[PDB]
Amino acid sequence: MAVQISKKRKFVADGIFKAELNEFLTRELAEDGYSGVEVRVTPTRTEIIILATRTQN
Amino acid sequence: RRKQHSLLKRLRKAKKEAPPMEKPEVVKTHLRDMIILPEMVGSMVGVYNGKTFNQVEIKPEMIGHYLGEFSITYKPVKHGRPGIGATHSSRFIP
Amino acid sequence: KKSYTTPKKNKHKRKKVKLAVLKYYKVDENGKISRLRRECPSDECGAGVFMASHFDRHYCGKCCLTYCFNK
Amino acid sequence: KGGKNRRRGKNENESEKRELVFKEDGQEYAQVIKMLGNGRLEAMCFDGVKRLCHIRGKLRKKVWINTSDIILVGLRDYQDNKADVILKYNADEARSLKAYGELPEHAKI
Amino acid sequence: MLMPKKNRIAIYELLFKEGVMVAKKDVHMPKHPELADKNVPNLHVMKAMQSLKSRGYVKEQFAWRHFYWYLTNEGIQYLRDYLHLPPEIVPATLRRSR
Amino acid sequence: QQLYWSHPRKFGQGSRSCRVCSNRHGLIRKYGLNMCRQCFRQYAKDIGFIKLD
RNA sequence: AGGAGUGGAGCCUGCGGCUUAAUUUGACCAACACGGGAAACCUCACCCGGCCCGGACACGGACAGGAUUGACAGAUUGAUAGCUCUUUCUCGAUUCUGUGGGUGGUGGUGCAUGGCCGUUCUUAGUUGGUGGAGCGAUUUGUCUGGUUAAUUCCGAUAACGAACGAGACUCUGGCAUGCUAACUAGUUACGCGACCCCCGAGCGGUCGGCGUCCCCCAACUUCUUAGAGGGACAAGUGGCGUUCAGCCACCCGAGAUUGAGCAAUAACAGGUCUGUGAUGCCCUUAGAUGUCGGGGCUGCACGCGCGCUACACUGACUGGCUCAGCGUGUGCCUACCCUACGCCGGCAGGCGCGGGUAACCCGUUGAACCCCAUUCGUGAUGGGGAUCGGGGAUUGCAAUUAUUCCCCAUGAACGAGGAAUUCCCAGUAAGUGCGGGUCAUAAGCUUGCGUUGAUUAAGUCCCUGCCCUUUGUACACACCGCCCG
Repeated sequence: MAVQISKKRKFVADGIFKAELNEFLTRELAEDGYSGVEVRVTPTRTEIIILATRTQN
Repeated sequence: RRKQHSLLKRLRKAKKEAPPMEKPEVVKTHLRDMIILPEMVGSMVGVYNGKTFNQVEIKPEMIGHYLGEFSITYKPVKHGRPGIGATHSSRFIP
Repeated sequence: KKSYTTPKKNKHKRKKVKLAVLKYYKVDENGKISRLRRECPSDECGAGVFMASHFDRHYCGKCCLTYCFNK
Repeated sequence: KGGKNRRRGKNENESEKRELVFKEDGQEYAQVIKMLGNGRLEAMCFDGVKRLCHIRGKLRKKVWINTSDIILVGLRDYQDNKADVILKYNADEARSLKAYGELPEHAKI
Repeated sequence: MLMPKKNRIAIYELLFKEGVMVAKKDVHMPKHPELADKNVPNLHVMKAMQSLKSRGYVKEQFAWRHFYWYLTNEGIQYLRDYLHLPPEIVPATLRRSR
Repeated sequence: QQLYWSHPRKFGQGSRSCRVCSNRHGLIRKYGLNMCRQCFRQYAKDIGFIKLD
C-alpha cells in the first residue's frame, strides 16, 4: 500500500476519475433527469453525491 | 540462433545429398537477414522479395554480408516523358 | 478494399475421420481383459488411456509436446 | 480550367480508375471525325459505317470530348444516320483495348 | 469449444455472487487478472455474457473501454435452476438502502 | 488451432494505445496523458483544467 | 522611409509528374516541415503469401460404439501453421452441419448528418418592441455636424425606451526598505575555532582583506518566495476645441497604447465518415475489407513550396577568462527516469556505487554569441563540408536501400545572387544558445525561454485591401456578372 505518486500526477488522476464517472452515469441515468455529481473523499470513506432531479427512479 | 535452425540444417543436408560437381536445388527463405558464412558457401538460396524468389549462388567472397543485398525488390527505374500537370503549364480543356 | 479474386485450392478443416470406436480392449475369456499396448505412464496422465500403437513411433495423444518414444 | 473558383460546389471527383464494358448489342466503339458546336458532334464508327453522334445527359458539361479519339456509342434501335454517345474511355484505355485485339487496328492517337 | 466447461461455471457463479460483472476490451489478456482468477486466457467473460444478453437476462453498458453487465430478475431464476441452487438465495445483495 | 497470434510489441507506436477506443496515430504520453487530443479539448470544461489563458 | 531575407548555390523536407507487383490516402489568400504524418517491425489504410473465427441467437438436422477437440514424427512448408497428407492416439455435448438472423470494416458517400475547426472579418458591425412614413417589398429608430482606437461620446431629432458586439472583464508585465512569514529561502551579525598569504598598519598576533567548514537556544526579511493591500484618474498646469465631447505640450512619475485570453448577427454546398462504441444510407462479411511473415509509403531525364548551412579578415583556427532563464525528471503502460561521484578508454562508450515523489537530489543549472592572447594572409586559401572509402560503439526481436553516434581519409557546388517576392516599429528586428513536444534508438521541424541588441518612421491613400455615405446599373449563380455580329 505504497508509496505514493508525484503531486503533479496526483491531480491528473483525480481529474480522470471525476470525468470518467460523469460520462458513465450520463449513459444510464438519462431518463431519470441526471444533472451532475459532486465527489468528496472524506476520512476513510468515499462520498459520491449522485445529483439527479427525481431520486425516486 | 532464434530458429535460424530451419535454414542451416537444410543447407548442409541438401549440399551433402547433391551429386559431386553439381549444386543442390534450392532452399527458400522469406528471411533476408542472416550473415553469410563460410559453411553456407556452395549452396543455392532463393530469397523472397515481395513475390519473387530470386535465386543466388553463395560465393566465399560474399561472407560478412547479408542475403538481402543480393536480391533487389524494385525495378531499377525508367522514364518517362513528363506527364500533364508535371509543371506550371498543364491546365484547361473545355 | 476490393473483392477477393478466385483461388484454385482452398480447403478449410479436415473431417477427422469417422473411425469405429472401442476395440482397444480384447475379450477372449472372462474375467480376463486382454490389453494390447501399454497404458500411458506419466503422473499427469491418468493411465486409464491407451498409448498409440503406431510402430516406428510411439506417442501419447493426451500429451501434446512431450513423451514420444519411437522404437 | 486555370483554377478559378465556384468549381467546388459540386462533387470532386475524379475517376478512381476503372473499367471496362464494351460493345454491347448496338453499343460499340467509334472515333471522333469532327467537332461541331451547339452540342452534337460527328463520329465515324470503327466497323466502316459513318453515323452522326449525339451527346448524353450528365456527360454534358461534366466531361469534355476533344477532337480525335475513341468513344463508346449506342446505336438508336431504329435510326441509322443519327446515333447516341454513351461512355467514352481514356486514351490509355483505348490503347490497352487495341493491344488486346478487340477493336480494329486502324486508327492512331 | 468456444471454451471449456470449467470456465463457464467460474463466470456464471461469480456473477451470481456479486450481482454484477465488469471487464475490459482486449484480446491479449494473458490470464484475465482482476477476478476470475487465472483461468480465463482469452475473451471468455465477454463472449459468454454476449450470448446470455442475446437471450435477455442481463443488461450491458459500455463506457471508456469497459463493459458493465447488470444481472436482472429473469437471469436470477435461470442461473438459480441452472446451477442447482436453493429456491431462495441471492448472495449478491438483499437489504433496503437508506 | 494455432501456435501463434502475436509477435513482440514492447516499444514503439503499437505497444501503447490511446483511450478513444484503442486508437493511435496521435502519439501521446504527456504527464500521464494516455488521452486523445480531440477529446482533451472536449474535457477543457471537465476537471483537470479550466481555461484561463 | 528603411532593416534582414527568399528567388541564385549545396543539403533536409512536403507537393506534382514519371516509374512500379505496391510505390496507400486527405488537402490546391482560406493546400504544400499541414493531417502531432521525423513510416526499420509495430504503426498500416497498400501489395504479395499463409493461418484463424472472435458467424451471437432462433429453428431443423446430427448425436452418447457419440456431436466433437488437440497433437508427436515423416512428408510438405519462409515456418518448430496438425495448414495439408501419411500415421493413431487424445478431447466429450462447450460443438459441428443446414436455413433464418447477426457482427466486424482506416469500406464508400463531409453534396445525407452531429460535433469541432477554419474563413468571410480584426473590421465596427447587428436586432426586435411600441409609435411614425409607404398599396407593398421596406423604411425611420441605426443621424447633417463635432469627436473617438471603437454604432466612442457630445449634439441634433418623428421617434421613445432597450438588447448583442465594442468597452467593462480575466491573465501577464511594470511601482513598494509599507503590511503578512519562512533551517524544502536568504541576508546580516557575531560566537567563532580552523585554513591561507603578509598581502596593507603591525610581527606572524590583533585590526583589515579572501572563501569554506562552524554556525546558534542570535538578529532580521532588503535580496528570494507568495499572499493580502495601496498606486494612474487625462489627476495638476499651459495651449486648443462650441469652450461642449475631446486633442496637443509639460511637471510629478510607472503617462492616459506591455503583451495575451475571451468575442455579435448571418453565411460557406470550406475542412474532417482515417479522433469519436457520434451517425443515416449503401457495400462487403468465411475463397472476408476482421490476423502472422515479407515488401512498399525513401523508388527518378524533370517542375514548385517551407527551411538549414555557406560564400571569409566585422573571419576561421587553437588556448585562456567569464555571465542566464522557462522547464523537466524513476516509483508512470505493462517495464521504463534524471544523473552526481569513483575507476577504465583518444572518442563514441563501458563499469562500480549514491541521491532525487522533487525551493530538498541532478543544478549556487560553472550555456552560446560575446570577452582576452597566439596562428593563418586575399589565395576556391587552413573559406565551404557536399560526395565517398575503411574502421570502432550504442538502441532493438531484427539496423541491408547505409537507425543513431564516434575516428581516420576523400574535398564538390558556392567568391553575394535575374524576372519577381516575403516579414517587421522597442528589449522590437537581427545574431546566439537552451527547455518542452514526438521518442526503445533520433530534430535541419514546431512550441516556449533567456542572453547580445541596431538603422528607419511618428506618415499617406499611390499600389493591394477594408469600413461609411452619395450616385449609376440590361447585374442577383451577384463583373470570375451579362450580352452582340
